[PDB]
Amino acid sequence: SQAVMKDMTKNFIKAYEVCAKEYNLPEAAGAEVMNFWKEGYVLTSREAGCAILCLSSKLNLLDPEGTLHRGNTVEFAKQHGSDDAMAHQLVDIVHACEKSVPPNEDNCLMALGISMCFKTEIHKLNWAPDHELLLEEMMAEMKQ
Repeated sequence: SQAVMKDMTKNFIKAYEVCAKEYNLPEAAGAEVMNFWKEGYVLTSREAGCAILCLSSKLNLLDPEGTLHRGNTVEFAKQHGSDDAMAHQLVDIVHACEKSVPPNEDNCLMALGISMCFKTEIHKLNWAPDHELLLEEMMAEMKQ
């Protein structure tokens, strides 16, 4: 199971509208979160980070320490047909992602940084379903 990684992102934004109302984010935040699906052009904004941050606290599918809980990761993924081993490895690359994303003072900014690099890590392992997307991220690095 690989396509499940994308469906799991859609499942996480299923409560997006509820969360936008909670954190009182502008409508622009919705567009900024979806702008990350654009290819090579990926913006960063505090509002996009706060949307991700609020969803994780809305459901608390994390350890109370604010670290990704392994059980919640495999369970939330299995709702869309994951393999547990694949979903468990996603928690391991979140630790690797800390090298690429040092902490940020604002929790929204840290949330967004880790969220982008979470894809970059699975892309560099070549394990992601979108081979042309991971290939482009590595080619764009060579283009500059």
